[PDB]
Amino acid sequence: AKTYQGKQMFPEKIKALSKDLRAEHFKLGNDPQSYTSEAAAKFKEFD
Amino acid sequence: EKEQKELEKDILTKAVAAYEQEVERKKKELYLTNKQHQSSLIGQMHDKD
Amino acid sequence: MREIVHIQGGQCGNQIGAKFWEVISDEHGIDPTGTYHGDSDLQLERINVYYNEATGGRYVPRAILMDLEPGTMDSVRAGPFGQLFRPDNFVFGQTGAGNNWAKGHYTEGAELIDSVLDVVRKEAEGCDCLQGFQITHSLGGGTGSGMGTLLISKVREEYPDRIMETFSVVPSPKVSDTVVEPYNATLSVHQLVENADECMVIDNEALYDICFRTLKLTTPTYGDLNHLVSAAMSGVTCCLRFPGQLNSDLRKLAVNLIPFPRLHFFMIGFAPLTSRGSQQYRALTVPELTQQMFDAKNMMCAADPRHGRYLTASALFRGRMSTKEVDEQMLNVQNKNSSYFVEWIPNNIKSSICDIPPKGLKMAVTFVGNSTAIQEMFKRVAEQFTAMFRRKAFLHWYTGEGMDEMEFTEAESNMNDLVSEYQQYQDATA
Amino acid sequence: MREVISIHVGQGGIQVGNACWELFCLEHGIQPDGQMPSDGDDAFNTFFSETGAGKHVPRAVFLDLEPTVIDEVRTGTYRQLFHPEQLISGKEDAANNFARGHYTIGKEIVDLCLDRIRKLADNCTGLQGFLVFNSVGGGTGSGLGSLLLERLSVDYGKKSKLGFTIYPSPQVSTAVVEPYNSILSTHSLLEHTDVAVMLDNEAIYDICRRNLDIERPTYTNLNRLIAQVISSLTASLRFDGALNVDITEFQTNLVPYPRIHFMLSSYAPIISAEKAYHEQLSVAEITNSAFEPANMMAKCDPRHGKYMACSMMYRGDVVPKDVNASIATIKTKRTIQFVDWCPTGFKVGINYQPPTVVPGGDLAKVMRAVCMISNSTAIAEVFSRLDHKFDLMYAKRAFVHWYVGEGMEEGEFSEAREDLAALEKDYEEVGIET
Amino acid sequence: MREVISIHVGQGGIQVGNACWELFCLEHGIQPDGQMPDDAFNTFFSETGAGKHVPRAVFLDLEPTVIDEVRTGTYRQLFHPEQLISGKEDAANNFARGHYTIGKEIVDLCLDRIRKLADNCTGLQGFLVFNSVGGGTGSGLGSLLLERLSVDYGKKSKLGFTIYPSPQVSTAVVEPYNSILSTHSLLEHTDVAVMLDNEAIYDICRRNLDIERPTYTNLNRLIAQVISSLTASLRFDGALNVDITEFQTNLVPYPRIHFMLSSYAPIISAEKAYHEQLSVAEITNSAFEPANMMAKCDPRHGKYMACSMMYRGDVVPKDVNASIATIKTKRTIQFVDWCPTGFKVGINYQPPTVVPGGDLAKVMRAVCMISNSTAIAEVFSRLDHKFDLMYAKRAFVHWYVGEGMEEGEFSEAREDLAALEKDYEEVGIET
Amino acid sequence: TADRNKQAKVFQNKELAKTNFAGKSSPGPAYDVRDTDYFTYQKAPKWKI
Ligand SMILES: Nc1nc2c(ncn2[C@@H]2O[C@H](COP(=O)(O)OP(=O)(O)OP(=O)(O)O)[C@@H](O)[C@H]2O)c(=O)[nH]1
Ligand SMILES: Nc1nc2c(ncn2[C@@H]2O[C@H](COP(=O)(O)OP(=O)(O)OP(=O)(O)O)[C@@H](O)[C@H]2O)c(=O)[nH]1
Ligand SMILES: Nc1nc2c(ncn2[C@@H]2O[C@H](COP(=O)(O)OP(=O)(O)O)[C@@H](O)[C@H]2O)c(=O)[nH]1
Ligand SMILES: [Mg+2]
Ligand SMILES: [Mg+2]
Repeated sequence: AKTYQGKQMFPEKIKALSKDLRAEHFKLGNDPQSYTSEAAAKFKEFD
Repeated sequence: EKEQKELEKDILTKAVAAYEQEVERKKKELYLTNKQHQSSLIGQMHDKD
Repeated sequence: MREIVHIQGGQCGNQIGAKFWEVISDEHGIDPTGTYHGDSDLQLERINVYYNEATGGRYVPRAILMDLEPGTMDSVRAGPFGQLFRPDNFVFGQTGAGNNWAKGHYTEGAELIDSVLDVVRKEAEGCDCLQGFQITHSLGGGTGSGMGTLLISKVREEYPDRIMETFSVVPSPKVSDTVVEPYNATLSVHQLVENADECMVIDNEALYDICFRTLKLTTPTYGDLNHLVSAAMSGVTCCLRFPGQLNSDLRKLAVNLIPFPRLHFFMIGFAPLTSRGSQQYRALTVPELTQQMFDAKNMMCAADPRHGRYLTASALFRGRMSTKEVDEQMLNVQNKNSSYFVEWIPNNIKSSICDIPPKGLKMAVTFVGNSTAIQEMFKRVAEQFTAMFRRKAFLHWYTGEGMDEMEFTEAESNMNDLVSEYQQYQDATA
Repeated sequence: MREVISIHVGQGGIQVGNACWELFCLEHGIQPDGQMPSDGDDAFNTFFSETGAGKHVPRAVFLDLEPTVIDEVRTGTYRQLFHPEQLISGKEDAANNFARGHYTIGKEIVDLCLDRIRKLADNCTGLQGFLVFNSVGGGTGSGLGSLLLERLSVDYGKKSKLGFTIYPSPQVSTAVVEPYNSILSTHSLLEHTDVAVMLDNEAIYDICRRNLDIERPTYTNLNRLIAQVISSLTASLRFDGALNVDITEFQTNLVPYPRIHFMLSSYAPIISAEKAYHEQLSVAEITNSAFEPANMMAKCDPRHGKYMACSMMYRGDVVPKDVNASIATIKTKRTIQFVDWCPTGFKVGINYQPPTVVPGGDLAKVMRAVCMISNSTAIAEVFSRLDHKFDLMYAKRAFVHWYVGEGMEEGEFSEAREDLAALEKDYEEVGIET
Repeated sequence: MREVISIHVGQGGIQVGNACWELFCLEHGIQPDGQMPDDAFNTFFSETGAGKHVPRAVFLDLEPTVIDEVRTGTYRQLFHPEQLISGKEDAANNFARGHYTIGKEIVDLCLDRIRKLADNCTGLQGFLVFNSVGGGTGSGLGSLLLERLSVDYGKKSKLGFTIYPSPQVSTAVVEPYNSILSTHSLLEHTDVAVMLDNEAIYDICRRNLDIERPTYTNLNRLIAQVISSLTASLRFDGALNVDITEFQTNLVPYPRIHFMLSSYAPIISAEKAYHEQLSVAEITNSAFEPANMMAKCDPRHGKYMACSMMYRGDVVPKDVNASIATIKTKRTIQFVDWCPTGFKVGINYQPPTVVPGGDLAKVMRAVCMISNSTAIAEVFSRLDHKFDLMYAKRAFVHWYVGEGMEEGEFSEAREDLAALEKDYEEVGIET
Repeated sequence: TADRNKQAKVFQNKELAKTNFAGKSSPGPAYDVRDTDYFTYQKAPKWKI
């Protein structure tokens, strides 16, 4: 009876670790790349 | 033609969220049943005791 | 048109899938919430390649999920970008084979793959005209290796005209994950070669080789590895989705790299992979693309590509670039390693150009080719397998579940036939 | 979507089992009163039962033929927790007479134990296995389980099992008749249990004295340390993980042949809050301590042979990178040599949940932990000494007469020695290189 | 428009009926005084036009001690005053007395009372007869009452909750005689009846209800529970109702074999009930558990013909349909070869209300079973041994010869038991 | 190509309680627990003349 007593002291860390494990962590080059067709600027309407 | 197509996004998202309440309502509501029943017989235990 | 579907088996394919769709959505612009917010107009031109269409404008990726254990999928089905998959789509088992190739291929697989074949059938045939399949699964994993490999067996039996794809990882000798890797791996290769049209191998060791050497990243994480697979694996399909200079389907690269009906293993590499600090100092230029792209320290495979002579090399240059060429560099590069190109196949490199780059890189390229250097990987794995088999150690499992030793010897027979028949061309001369 | 059933027969299992369940109970936040406090789902299903609302029924069935130990808990703090009628108790003590526990008094007891097990199994959806803890060095403890194992194996079919037994110390002993009871249980258990670990008590005696700095520990302190190990091994099946390891995926990577299924495990790190704060406890140093000769939880010297296959479990916030570094570090080592027929003997497992510190106890809270379960050739040392202990006393048939008085055939002891000797012959054979 | 009439003879029947009536009145909502504080009481109760509710009952007995307790206890105002026909002398375990000498003069009054009760009702569906076999007066008027009822009415059914004596625990010495004799008379005139041997209940009570020293007051309460569970379908609505008419068209494979033994569960005292979920799947498993079988006849010694089980509570039928699957798959209990499948089910809605100050606690779920198993032959044969040992040299025979019973009358009774034994053996013999 | 039977082995959610909790039944009502009250209360004493 002496050894076992109440002393009862009662998940964001686990979620943070799970999200941490799935992060790419090296990002990429800061893209200045914007969409444009390779052969659309070559042919434009002429006056 | 797009107009009628876009007319449902409001309907379904609201509806599913509308149904989603039933998912949460029954679960919270059901717990009230046993608690009354589970708490009901403690008087029986004291009455039995 | 000429669209493809994705089926991932085992935990690896699932966890691997969780990132690819994360990358794919960003480029085409699918909102994880599934609606469209594209900035340009080209993004919706060929969006059918990897997607479908249903009511409300949402797009449902057609990624079949199949596993013999519940832990992995439910975990992925709740993280970020996890809402895209239709829960009605795909299923999974409740027991699991536990790294036992036999169990995942005969007992648990048989009772479960019947239902899965239904889901693949409905999805694939629905499209206008199926182009091929891409399957991701780690050979060394028991449940993934067994049930997944069997599905490929039945699949090719019903569409004798379609193509298929596989992205595989073989346990490098340095770092091992399951003491029972040899048995399932040796059994696995036998079934893959006979039917697998294209088999890509990426070695866990190299990925750790890549990160700690070039990126200079202090501490890596599984997250980094999946991207590296994600960056290149998506690369081989973009030209199938956007207009460009020279667009090539999944079949063309097949035509221009596989010499004979049996040798169908390639090694891939992605570039440029730069460290955080060296990004601004590094120069985006034509010479850097090709020079690094053939660098030994970049290929994601354990084999050193210099151990032999390349048979053929295929590249898919991406981004808006001039056209005098890297080809002249390719022409210049071809000779500069004269001893390293097998002579009896002149003009042993292909080129292709598409005009839509990945988010961030203004210029990038993906490498693919067949090289004799892969001979070492099977040799070392061959050495490992022979070790455990002479003594029949652990043999009770596979023998006690409906299999007999005769099959295991055959796996040794075919693999030796494959390897022994792979170096012959190396010494062949014209 | 999993479950498991816990069983204990005899005092040794009950005391640790009494000691163990505080660990499981404390982790999930279930207050001792059984009712959830104050007001992340399906995690508790791994070990507990839901009746609809409120308290939970631990998946345990305590058994014993002596009512002293059971009464203590049945009037203690944890009284309200366990099911009121699952604590079956006997009436007469076994008194270390093993023959008594298997044919005269044990017959009338197994009737309930089979029943109580059957009911609990019914409520399980995907039964994965069992945890059977019994003291081989005891009369009732060995006998009750041995009968229990014999029925169960013929009961369910091909189910997997795990046994965390407790063998008797080589030179320091509890009783005087234990050397006998050790061998007999072996035969009845050799051909029925898939996996059983070696945890002879003394090792913990030395371990506690060597690191924790305690000069006078009681049996309870031993009870806690064993409890953690169970937690470390089974932690994967209930929480999130980067690479899960299951109970059914245990003896698919630990038992080379159906015969040799006896392995020893060691635990680390163990350090108090009173000395830990002076070391970073980096993973580079932690793992190497695991293989140190003096930290083996089994009183044997692993250095005396080669290893068969080692499955080492971590837990905490360990990144997978370090595992590759550590494993590479181990192989290059010069003192530890691997058997010739096993190329790689590592199965890497990682779980996020860090061990929970029990206030007022010994273990403190740290952000790293690695637990290992390895089957190595060195275990032959324990078996050889047991036979030498056994053979002598039989020389003049001392104490053999009582075993005769309970209905045990005289030759019953004859069959026992051969199995060990038959097994004794087996152990060396697997050690010969090709 | 559906009702039922009860007939009782003997002290055991009197007490059991009293208990079942407290249960029934409390459940349906009738206060002890009989004055109520839609039309559901018609099934059992008769309207007075203005005032209380008149219970549907008629009692018989030859010993005034127990009945006189009724006419001075807490239920004085319940029953009709002239319907408690009580005689003067007691048979005292002399079965001959109760069937030829003292009961013959009383048979008249019971018939008149029965006819009067029948006249008022317009939708009678069956009868319930209670009696203890191992009693002098009990059995004696039991046989003659059944004979007269059959001969007067015809095909109208009859259900009887008889009680033969336990294999070892007994309260009389001549019970093997009157019990064996009762079998012959009742065989051709009782349609369906359930064994409720006394011995089992103590084990049933002692293990689960957690009472060291149960008394007959504890014993009786349960049987009332079985009657209520079986009957509640007739009086309240259900998703799949069961009518008393639909029992011995499904639980009597042939005109001979019609003995089915029943069990109840969960029977769990409230001190510990709330520590288990009482899951619908698990509640039904205890139904066929041998330990809870209310009759001391192991179901494991034989096959099963067909068990009709009527659920009661809030069971969602989807659950029930699954439950049968596990039991059928089980290889412990195997059904006879010629039987397709011997399950019929019924679902009720209301829970069992707990009698005040009782032991059994209320649970949201409850299922009661009524099964006829070939193994039931164990009880008939076992009583045969004692009867043979008795008649081997005719101890206690001399007191039945003078009472008016011919010497030969005992002989043919033995033959009937052997015929029943042979019939059980043959029917159990597979094709 | 999927027959109706064996098609329920697919796991949709935790609703398998009503159809899959019996997987390892531990056989069925076979074991005997009758008159096993010898362990909760003391036997009524039995003596000799
Ligand atoms: N490690 C450890 N072992 C214990 C402890 N208590 C008892 N034992 C072991 O248990 C053996 C004796 O058996 P018991 O624990 O008493 O229980 P049993 O195995 O059921 O047999 P009995 O002795 O008759 O009760 C001794 O040899 C001890 O080695 C303990 O607190 N810690
Ligand atoms: N179920 C139950 N049966 C009882 C009880 N008391 C007596 N019995 C049964 O009654 C039988 C003895 O006959 P009684 O019921 O006492 O008397 P009887 O039925 O009126 O017939 P006689 O004895 O001739 O007057 C015994 O064999 C018991 O089976 C009881 O409290 N509960
Ligand atoms: N890239 C990557 N590989 C992984 C990850 N987790 C496991 N692996 C690899 O997968 C192999 C184990 O496969 P496994 O999951 O057991 O296969 P399964 O049994 O079919 O699920 C190991 O050799 C690892 O190299 C991860 O998160 N990322
Ligand atoms: Mg003891
Ligand atoms: Mg009487």
